[PDB]
Amino acid sequence: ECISVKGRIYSILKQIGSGGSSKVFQVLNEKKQIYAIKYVNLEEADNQTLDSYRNEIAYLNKLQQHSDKIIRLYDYEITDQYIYMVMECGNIDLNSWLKKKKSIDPWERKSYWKNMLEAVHTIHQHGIVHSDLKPANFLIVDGMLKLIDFGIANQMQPGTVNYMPPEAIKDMSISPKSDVWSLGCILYYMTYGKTPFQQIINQISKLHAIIDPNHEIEFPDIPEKDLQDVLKCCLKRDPKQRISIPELLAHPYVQIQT
Ligand SMILES: COCCNC(=O)/C=C/c1ccc(Nc2cc(N)c(C#N)c(N[C@]34C[C@H]5C[C@H](C[C@H](C5)C3)C4)n2)cc1OCC#N
Repeated sequence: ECISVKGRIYSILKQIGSGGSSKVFQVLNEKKQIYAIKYVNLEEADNQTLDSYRNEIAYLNKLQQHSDKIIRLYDYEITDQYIYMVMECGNIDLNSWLKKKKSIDPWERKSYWKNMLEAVHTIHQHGIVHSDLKPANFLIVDGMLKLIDFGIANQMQPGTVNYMPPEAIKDMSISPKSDVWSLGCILYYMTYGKTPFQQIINQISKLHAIIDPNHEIEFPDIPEKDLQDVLKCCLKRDPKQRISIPELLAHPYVQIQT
């Protein structure tokens, strides 16, 4: 019914998501303004997963000043029992938006890709690599994409291996380039309606398909030949050959309108 956070009451409307021991609510303040509270339950959690949330919050704070493409954290309260994070509510997560609309607008797609690049770039500058970027990681706030988390704390549902970079699958016997791949897979979805490996059902085969160069990824021709080069370059299996964020920010597809 009600939640306190640093001397401010918040009335719960609905629940949006749930995870290991966390919940994301949609709440109203006294002035009937809409927000989102991330609630975490610490009473049950390991010591190596308590400090994940500590890092998550610390970095979420650190990075407010540095970009408006990072989700806004208004205020937070943290004990040994719980965590409350007052954040933006927004309209919809990107994962739930790729499932709703079938035909994606080119102008809107570019705009989102810009946001994504900016947000990821910003975190890359402060030495963080979100080694697990999904569309679930982005929120829409009035036609503007915003990054929700840095993939330090555990992910929530309202789990796929699609966006996983080859080098990560190879790391069984991190680089900023790993996020470029994941971003590649996410822009692919926004272009060809699916991820570059969505059709493959078996997991051990799909992982092999990820690392196997002899598996060639299809790039069907598009009116935007610029978008095609981006993904092409984002999905290079060699992280040394893959395109960087700063290169992508200097790319025709981001910097030039039709
Ligand atoms: C079974 O049906 C449940 C789905 N309910 C909905 O209608 C919500 C979609 C939604 C989804 C997210 C959202 N905004 C936010 C705002 C935030 N500040 C955070 C955080 N942290 C967040 N995180 C999640 C919550 C759920 C689990 C995951 C993925 C996604 C849904 C976004 C993290 N989402 C606002 C949203 O819009 C609310 C409305 N109407």
